[PDB]
Amino acid sequence: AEAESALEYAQQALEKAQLALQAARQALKA
Amino acid sequence: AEAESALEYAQQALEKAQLALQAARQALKA
Amino acid sequence: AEAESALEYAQQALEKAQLALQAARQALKA
Amino acid sequence: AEAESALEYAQQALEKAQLALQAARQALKA
Ligand SMILES: c12c3c4c5c1c1c6c7c2c2c8c3c3c9c4c4c%10c5c5c1c1c6c6c%11c7c2c2c7c8c3c3c8c9c4c4c9c%10c5c5c1c1c6c6c%11c2c2c7c3c3c8c4c4c9c5c1c1c6c2c3c41
Ligand SMILES: c12c3c4c5c1c1c6c7c2c2c8c3c3c9c4c4c%10c5c5c1c1c6c6c%11c7c2c2c7c8c3c3c8c9c4c4c9c%10c5c5c1c1c6c6c%11c2c2c7c3c3c8c4c4c9c5c1c1c6c2c3c41
Repeated sequence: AEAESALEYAQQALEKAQLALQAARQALKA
Repeated sequence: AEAESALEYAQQALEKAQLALQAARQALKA
Repeated sequence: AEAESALEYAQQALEKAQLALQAARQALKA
Repeated sequence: AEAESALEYAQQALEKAQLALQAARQALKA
């Protein structure tokens, strides 16, 4: 239901934040 | 540049995760 | 219970990520 | 420097949020 869908979406959103964060960390190392 | 865009995206992704989490939180107490 | 505690912790963790992200975004602007 | 430390902390915070979210996800299906 809504709660489950919300947590799945949240996890997906966090995954996207993480991959963008990794790109940014690499960019700073240069 | 890429680093700035990445952090902006990450912040937006986290905002999305937070609002879904708040929905889930309310659903639980419901 | 555990689910509620988990979501509260998760929200707190995300809040901490967000404030660190804001510091980083400011640092890049300089 | 500060920017690097901030992103490292943010990434660690998000990791923590994700593991709590996975616990919550399991609790729901339970
Ligand atoms: C990567 C960079 C590049 C690649 C990496 C991919 C992902 C992530 C990073 C990273 C940033 C990079 C670069 C940059 C390119 C490039 C590519 C690569 C892909 C990848 C995807 C993601 C992912 C995020 C990640 C951030 C992160 C930002 C970084 C930037 C730029 C920039 C730009 C490109 C471009 C493409 C495109 C891909 C697309 C993916 C996603 C998302 C999004 C993330 C963001 C965003 C930032 C931002 C932009 C664009 C842009 C968009 C788009 C795609 C999107 C999308 C997103 C963002 C866009 C935009
Ligand atoms: C701020 C910076 C500074 C202030 C801002 C505060 C918060 C956040 C940022 C930011 C980064 C900054 C600077 C830096 C100082 C400074 C201060 C300020 C405080 C604040 C707290 C948070 C918060 C995070 C934020 C990040 C972010 C990093 C940034 C860095 C350094 C650096 C450093 C200092 C120092 C203090 C200290 C405070 C403490 C808070 C938290 C957390 C943590 C966040 C992280 C971490 C990064 C990292 C370190 C330390 C360190 C620690 C500690 C405190 C901690 C803590 C954390 C991290 C430590 C560490």
